[PDB]
Amino acid sequence: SLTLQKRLAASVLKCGKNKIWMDPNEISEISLANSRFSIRKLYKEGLILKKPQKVHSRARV
Amino acid sequence: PVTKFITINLSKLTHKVCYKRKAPRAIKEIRSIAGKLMHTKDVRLDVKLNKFIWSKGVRNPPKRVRVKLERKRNEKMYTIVEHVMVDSYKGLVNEC
Amino acid sequence: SHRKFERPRHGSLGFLPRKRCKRLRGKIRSFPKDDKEKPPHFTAFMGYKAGMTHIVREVDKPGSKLHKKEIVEACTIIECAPMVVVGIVGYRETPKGLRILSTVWANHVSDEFRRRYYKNWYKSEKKAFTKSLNVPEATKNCLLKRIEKYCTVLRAICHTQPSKTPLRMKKAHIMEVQINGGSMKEKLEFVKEMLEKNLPVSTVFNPNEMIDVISVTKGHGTKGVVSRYGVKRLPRKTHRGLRKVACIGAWHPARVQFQIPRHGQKGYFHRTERNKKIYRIGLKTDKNSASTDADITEKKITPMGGFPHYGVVNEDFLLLKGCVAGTKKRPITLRKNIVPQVSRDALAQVSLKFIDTSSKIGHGRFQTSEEKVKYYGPLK
RNA sequence: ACGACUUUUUUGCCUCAGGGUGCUGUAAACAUGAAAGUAAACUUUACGAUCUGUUGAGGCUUAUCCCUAGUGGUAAAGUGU
RNA sequence: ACAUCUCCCUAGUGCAGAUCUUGGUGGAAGUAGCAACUAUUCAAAUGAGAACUUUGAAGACUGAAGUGGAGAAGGGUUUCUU
RNA sequence: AUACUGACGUGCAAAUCGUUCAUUUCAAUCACGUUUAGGGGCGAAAGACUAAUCGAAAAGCCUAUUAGCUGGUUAUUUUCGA
RNA sequence: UGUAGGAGACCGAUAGCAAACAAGUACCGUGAGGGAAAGAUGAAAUAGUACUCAGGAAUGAGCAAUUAAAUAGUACCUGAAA
Repeated sequence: SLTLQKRLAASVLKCGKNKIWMDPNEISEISLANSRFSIRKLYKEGLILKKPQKVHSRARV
Repeated sequence: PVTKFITINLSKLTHKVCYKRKAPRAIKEIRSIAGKLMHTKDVRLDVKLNKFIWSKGVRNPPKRVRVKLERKRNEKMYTIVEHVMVDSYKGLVNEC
Repeated sequence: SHRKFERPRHGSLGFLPRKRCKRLRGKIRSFPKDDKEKPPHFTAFMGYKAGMTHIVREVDKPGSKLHKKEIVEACTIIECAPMVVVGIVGYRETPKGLRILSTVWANHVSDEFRRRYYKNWYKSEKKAFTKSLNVPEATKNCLLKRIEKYCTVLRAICHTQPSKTPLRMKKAHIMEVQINGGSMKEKLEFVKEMLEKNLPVSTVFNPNEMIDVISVTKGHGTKGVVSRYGVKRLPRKTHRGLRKVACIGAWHPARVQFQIPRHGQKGYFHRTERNKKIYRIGLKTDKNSASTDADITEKKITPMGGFPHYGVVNEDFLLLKGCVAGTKKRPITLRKNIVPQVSRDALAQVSLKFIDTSSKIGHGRFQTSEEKVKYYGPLK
């Protein structure tokens, strides 16, 4: 189902597929999205978020 | 319908199997015990419990889990296993 | 042509086919022969294996290199709850072998006996035995009289009391014990007198006696030929494995000769061990059953922490020299020696000096918990 | 190997827990303790491998260890004669 | 659509086999076998039906000499949406 | 491509896999373009190689080549018969 | 040989032109080249399976229905043997 939207989300953010957070609820509202413009709206709302980097520290070094 | 609190010694049950299947077996064994005990063919294993069992990773599941079993109805009947965090296992027994 | 060098064949032929035993319980193949002059008496006794311990024994034997000193020897422990006799059997000799004439029973039999004649005691209505048991004493006497008149061998039906043990099962072990001794009338008298009462080991054996032991061996399932028969391994380079025999027979005759060993069942075999000396016959009531003249400490036979997979001996027990077939929790059948034994061993008197009761779970440091607590002192 | 066999089905049995027995080797935690020295105050304050004390401790011990009428459990009721 | 034994002309005319040819089909048999490449689990959605569709949560691996980006030859619409 | 005469050997492959091993600034390796063609080419030479085909490639024809040799060589009854 | 006629004591779909069919086609080969398989409902589909019921769907059944005939149902003539 959400394939397309996830691929577009990667492009919109400038970020790897592995880092995209799609809210597990309100999936229908995401499913209706069908354009880069729609992804921008969802991102504005809060329904797609970029995950942080998997944290890594030079401290110990 | 009834509510129980048990402690399952996962270490005894899991004893036989290889590292590769160890954590899977601990999850599988939870499903098995809870169904067998509570008399349902349907056991929902909460994500919190799943997280706790897998927390120390595939080589060694935690030795003991305190699980909470919940009889629910709406075939019809089922049960959910929910996890209880604990300071120490010592001195805890079965309860209802 | 002939093989280049010669060795004995691997493994005895004399136990082939090496298939599984029919029954968990042992069976006497043959009894001692009936010397007329001796009084009536039992020839066999049923027991459970509890484990092994070691013992320390002083040696009389002269002209030996070992001579005077005490020696340390392995020994087995066989718990023996007192047997209960329930029936009398009379056999008669025919050219086509022994045929049973009749059997006479006691006036009661306990639940532990009864359970054996069912598979599903819980599910059953427990209706076995009750109406035969009723029938009046004249009837019993008539059958006894018929037995008395014609029968040539009399055997007694005995059973174990598994509730007087720590073992899981409650279906008793029933086993027949032949009586050897005097006249048929005396033999019959002795069994009648015994009948519904309980029979302890001390009535059947004596200190220092030589005994035959019949037991089913430890199981292993199906094992490879090397393990099962002792065959030397093939060299490493070998293409289709190494742990297997390299020929199973010549071209002629054009069949696999049976004598070549092949893979298969190992263990769960019937075995008769001969000539094991009994070092001590315990007494249930005594607190000092494992004590000696050298030790003088109050203690029971059950070792520290209990026997592995058998726990706590609580009845009477036999401390037997050496080892005897089969596993922990297994029934063992004791049998009298076929011929009375005339060896310098068989005369000998074993004044045992020390019996270990330390742990057999890990390497024991103490003979009792009381010793352990004393050794350390105050703990949390 | 699968069958098969051995068992038990409420004075049982499973289940945890306590005790027993061992196995490992002395947990975390805290100390205006010890510690090679080091540095910086107008004796006191910093860092510190490691060590000692509370500490024969802590952890584990039937899954094919032992004991316990200690806890809570103990369904299906099918099928053949 | 078929005969012709009334007589007789005529022939690519009669098969068990050629490791024959061609087409079909068994026993072997529900068997050999479905083994490389560290390894998955829980919950939700969709649906008649989900171990291997989708989503979340974990746990993992590849580990910049990469299953990452680009490109060449060859392929050729394999692309995308529905 | 040395050794394991290891895995596989009705293969994962009509030469694959694992481990071991030889090779690395030169008589070095690769790409692409280009040159030489069948009693011919090419060969730091094994009769090697020339598209899974080599002590004479592949394709079609002369050609249904030819074979004192092998296999096969089809209804009945009746008569004489080596 | 190309094309047009006319023929037959010729073949009858494993035959006869390789080819009765969308055949020098599909397919294979780097290439020269190699190179197939596969005809038949019924008088009439301007008779090609209506309708109900059980099915998620395929399908099935019917007291329902085209036909002279559907055990002629698009694998459609007949329908042998293994």
